[PDB]
Amino acid sequence: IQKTPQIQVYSRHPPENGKPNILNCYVTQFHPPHIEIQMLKNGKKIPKVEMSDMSFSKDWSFYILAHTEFTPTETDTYACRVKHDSMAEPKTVYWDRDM
Amino acid sequence: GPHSMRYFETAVSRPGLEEPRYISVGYVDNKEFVRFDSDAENPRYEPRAPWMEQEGPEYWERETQKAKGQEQWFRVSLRNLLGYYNQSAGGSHTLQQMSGCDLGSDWRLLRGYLQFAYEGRDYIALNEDLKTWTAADMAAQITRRKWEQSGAAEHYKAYLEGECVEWLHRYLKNGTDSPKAHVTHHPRVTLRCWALGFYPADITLTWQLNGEELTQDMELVETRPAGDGTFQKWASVCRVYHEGLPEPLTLR
Amino acid sequence: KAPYNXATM
Repeated sequence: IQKTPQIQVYSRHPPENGKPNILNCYVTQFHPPHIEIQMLKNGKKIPKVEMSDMSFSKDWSFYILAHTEFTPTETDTYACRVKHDSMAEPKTVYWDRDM
Repeated sequence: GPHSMRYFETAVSRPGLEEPRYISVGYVDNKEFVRFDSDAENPRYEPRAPWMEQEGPEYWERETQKAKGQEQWFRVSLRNLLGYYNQSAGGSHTLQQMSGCDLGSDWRLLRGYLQFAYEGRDYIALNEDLKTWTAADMAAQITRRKWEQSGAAEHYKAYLEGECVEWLHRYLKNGTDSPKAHVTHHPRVTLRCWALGFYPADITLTWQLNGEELTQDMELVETRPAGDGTFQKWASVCRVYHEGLPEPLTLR
Repeated sequence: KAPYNXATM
């Protein structure tokens, strides 16, 4: 059976403008493992995105962690775009400094 | 305290290539410390940990030779399983294996694990006794009859009770952050309790202003990694319980 | 140390 990914984007620290940080894109609960992940910065993809090795959870579904260091600014938006078989088109999730 | 070791092996056949891709990842105390990937420069077992780099050259040669063995083992079974389920060419399939030892404070084994899964679903598993097998599909009956007639359990039991618990001890003799919490006040009002920068992922949040725990609504997210060896978690609707905490936190 | 399976499936 195939499982659509669960994507969630979040910061390491609570974002304050002027401070380094890590932007995270956590993709979980998917199957089969073949998946494409890209992090966006105002629609432009972020190069040099260190991404976790892939392991799988106790329910056998796969998860993978996408993260990059960054310094957030209050006008710019960051997003994560994910490509999987179980989805028609790629799904994009925007980071919000809220919750 | 309590410790553990695990090996998550994965093999995926894809329509388009002849040999399936095989990955093996090792974990000491739920932290990755070594990996193998048949898609690499030329595949081998590389360290993924700071404290693992001091292993002898003979160590990586035996481990890489074993991974070549598992690779083939996964290539044959993957072909065997197409027949057990009357599948034909054209699809993608996954065989997964999870093995490891949980040992306790006395440094003796508590429970070993040996479990397989096909197409993400359970296939066959060594029980807690290490002697019998649990199989759910009728296709896995052929396998259980084969393995229990060829003494597989006793071999796996020898690894779990022997090599596993011995080497995990040697790994640990070569090498605990508590969470800082905040609460988000934003009215829509819903309250959110954040727990950040803790290790290990053992965390537990709760909402009781009236002294009673809450599960009506009370939206939670499961612990997720930060970009470094820590983890975070928040809860919606605040005592925070952690193994590093001498007393659970209180914030409102 | 990684395991090492005996009989195939």
